[PDB]
Amino acid sequence: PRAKICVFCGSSGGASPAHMEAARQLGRVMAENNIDLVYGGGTVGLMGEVARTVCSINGPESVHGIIPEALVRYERDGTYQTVKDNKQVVPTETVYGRTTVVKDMHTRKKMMAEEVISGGPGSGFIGLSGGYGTMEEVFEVITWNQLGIHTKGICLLNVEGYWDGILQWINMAAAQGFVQPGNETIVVSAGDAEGAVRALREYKVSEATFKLEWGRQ
Amino acid sequence: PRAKICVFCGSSGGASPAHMEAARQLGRVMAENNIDLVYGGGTVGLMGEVARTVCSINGPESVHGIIPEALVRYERDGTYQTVKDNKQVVPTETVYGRTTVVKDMHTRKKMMAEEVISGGPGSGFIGLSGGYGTMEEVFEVITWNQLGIHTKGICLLNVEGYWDGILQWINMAAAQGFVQPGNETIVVSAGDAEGAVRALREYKVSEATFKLEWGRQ
Ligand SMILES: O=P(O)(O)OC[C@H]1O[C@@H](O)[C@H](O)[C@@H]1O
Ligand SMILES: O=P(O)(O)OC[C@H]1O[C@@H](O)[C@H](O)[C@@H]1O
Repeated sequence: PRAKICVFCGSSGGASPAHMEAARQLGRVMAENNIDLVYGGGTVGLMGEVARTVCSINGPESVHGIIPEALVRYERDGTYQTVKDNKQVVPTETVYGRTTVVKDMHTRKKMMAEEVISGGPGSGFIGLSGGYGTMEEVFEVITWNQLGIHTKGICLLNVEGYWDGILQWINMAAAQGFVQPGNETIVVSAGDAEGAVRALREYKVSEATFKLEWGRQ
Repeated sequence: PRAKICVFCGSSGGASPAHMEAARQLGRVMAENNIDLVYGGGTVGLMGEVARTVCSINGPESVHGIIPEALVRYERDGTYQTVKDNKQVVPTETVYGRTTVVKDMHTRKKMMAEEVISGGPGSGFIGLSGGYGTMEEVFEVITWNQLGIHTKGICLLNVEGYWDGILQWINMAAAQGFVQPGNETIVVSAGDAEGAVRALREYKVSEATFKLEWGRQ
């Protein structure tokens, strides 16, 4: 079973080019380690960038985008050149990998989650630069890890201190005890693609609990 | 139709007592303005505190907690003294208001959301101090406002700069353009209960879009 990484990132490119560049780099690194890509479909923004790179290196089979019905096209144009049997028009499979269309956002998130959880070793979630959506997804899979629904790691790829505020809040929450001891390590951060992939590889859920309650066992 | 406020906050009390005190104050303020409370049920932490206060001032009818089946008790003890017809044991209704038990977390969030959306004027969501759950909920209803699923405001109640990191990240995201112009005002913040309630009252979704595209219309 190959390793799969779900990369939550923005639908927009971002002001500083370092975000797009980070998308490209993460793409290359994931592609070299034979890591298959799970992302929320589309051809725009950091998502489309990572998809484009990973697919460009390891072919369509290495990328699986999952798009809600509402974001589906019904005409062929530009980056959307591959048609489904139900006449749905979807991102060009040879450039952005395979694309599965689902009815709802809920089943979408659930499906990406599933595809990551069932993935091989080193599987996990990476949070690249994005807005409210990517954040919501990140904290969602965080909550799911917290509920013992999965055992995969979650790593924020910090481009020029973009996630600094969030790490800061995590610190504040662990300090005030709202994030219980042992849960602070659910999320890690990295400054580069290799760091993020390594983070997902070396992650073990029971690590923090081991540290906190082994001298206590 | 009365005004309903959903207050997302931690299941733990927090280190600094200012959090608990803030729960109490928000409770009092909401109760005085005849604002009915929607919260995720339970008797523990800031949630239980706000519930306890609001209910103590305006009776059980003013508080509606919504609890997943998994957090339900089946024996009577302490703060859980009221039994349902299906023998489920639930928070004492006279102290923590009414409690509706639902099967799943999804339908739970959906239901709280529904109860807020259908509420009167001044209805909205308040994010008091909490961990990964409250954050996930906040960014969730943010995403929903962003998707035009509701028109209610979202306000973070900032106790001693607890939400500072998050506001900071929002600033960074709006700066890098990941939070599109006009969406930065989806979430506001306040230093006190009155400020939060006033924020929810005076909120209008179309405010920012009005500002950005009226000289452009
Ligand atoms: O930049 P944001 O809005 O945070 O994320 C954009 C994408 O992130 C996905 O989850 C959404 O369903 C949307 O397609
Ligand atoms: O302190 P956190 O974990 O963020 O929030 C605790 C509560 O927040 C609710 O949404 C949960 O379902 C949980 O009952």
